[PDB]
Amino acid sequence: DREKIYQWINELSSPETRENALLELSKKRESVPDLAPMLWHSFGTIAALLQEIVNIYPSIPPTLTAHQSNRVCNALALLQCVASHPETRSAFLAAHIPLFLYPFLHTVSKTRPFEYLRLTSLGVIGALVKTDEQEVINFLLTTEIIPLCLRIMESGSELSKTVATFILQKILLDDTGLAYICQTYERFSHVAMILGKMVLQLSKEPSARLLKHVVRCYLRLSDNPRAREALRQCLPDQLKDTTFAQVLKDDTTTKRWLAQLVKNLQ
Amino acid sequence: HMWETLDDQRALQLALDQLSLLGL
Repeated sequence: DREKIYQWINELSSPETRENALLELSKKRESVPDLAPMLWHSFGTIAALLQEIVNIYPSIPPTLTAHQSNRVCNALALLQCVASHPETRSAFLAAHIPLFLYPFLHTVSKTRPFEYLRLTSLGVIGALVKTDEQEVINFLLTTEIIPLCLRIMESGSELSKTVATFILQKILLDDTGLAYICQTYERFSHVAMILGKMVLQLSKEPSARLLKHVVRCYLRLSDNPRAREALRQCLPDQLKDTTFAQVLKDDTTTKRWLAQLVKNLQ
Repeated sequence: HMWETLDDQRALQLALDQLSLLGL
């Protein structure tokens, strides 16, 4: 296993062997707990994965094919493995590796190859915020992942919206993230406005999981006194009426969050 | 555009597998 992994790492250096090596290493993230430090400390390996990513920046008119996207998605999954490991995550952030993903979170291209990239890139960020570590939250606050998530939340696929909402939610759930978002009215109202637009869209194309994450964001915003006061005036009607009765029929948790939200607002 | 070849199926499966790690 370790033997194969070191071979595949070497085989990233030859174009003829590179793709197979990427795919095989990616397959080992399920079963090799020490894969991330092996990747991180093997000379050139992180750079090879970043080169995979950088190599398709010129593909963003959008010319990315599904073959190119699947290759890079495997590199990203390897980076996610590094992001998720406690021995490599801090160094991962210190090297600013998430920034290499932001072009894939930024592009508005609707092609399926960019959707695979977008989802996998969101997966890396989501793996970071899943830790709820202050270091992660604060890193993301200074690198402006928030407007990237907001743009996806408004216009992405239902699944991209869900992951991007999950990322913003984890930031809101942190006290520093909530205080940062509520520090200026413009930050808060950008978040509130985008959430309001998703609520309207959800009334037309319902998704129980996306609604759940949107509601959680609202509920957390209502912990902040200034956000509470704005939501007292601007909370979307759809969160208090029968709009989502059918979607909520079995979601005891969201209904309970919605009731808690309204109560907070008095 | 609804065409999918193997790389589409592989990349989408990979993406979903990555996201299933987040318990969404």
